[PDB]
Amino acid sequence: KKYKLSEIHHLHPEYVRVSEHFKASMKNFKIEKIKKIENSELLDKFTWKKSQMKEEGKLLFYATSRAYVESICSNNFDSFLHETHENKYGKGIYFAKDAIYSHKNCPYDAKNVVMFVAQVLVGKFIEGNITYTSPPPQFDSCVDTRSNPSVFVIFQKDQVYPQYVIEYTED
Repeated sequence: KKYKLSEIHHLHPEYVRVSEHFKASMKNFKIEKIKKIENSELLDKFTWKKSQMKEEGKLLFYATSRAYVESICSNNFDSFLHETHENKYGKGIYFAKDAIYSHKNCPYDAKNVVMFVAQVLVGKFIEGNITYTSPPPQFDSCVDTRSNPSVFVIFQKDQVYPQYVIEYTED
């Protein structure tokens, strides 16, 4: 097993911060649990890539089925296996600035949905294009818009570290 998941108590400061970030857009919802992911092999790849890119992680959202938790936590997000978003901005993994975007676009029954939070290295971004299977040269990600970027399309696993899994329900 490549990873460990650990529940964070709801009064721990790390839970509070993750919850505030989620609730910034997820108004009508309560958090049932937050677990932190540790996977040293994924973390080491991400740390190296961050240094290479000259970038800092940003926490972005990714809604999926509970069925994929073990796979993502051990092997990272995979465009082919995982991605449900329509190809609007390129054939990569679609991360959201706002949790509600990932929530409302997820195709799974609410009883199956979990919200990942991932550290993502976005680097230099450009508007995406449906014909892109990688960003243009000198860009590291694609977006919906450069002036209000709210979806980030990532084409390499080492730009991502799965960090938290959030279980939530309507409230």
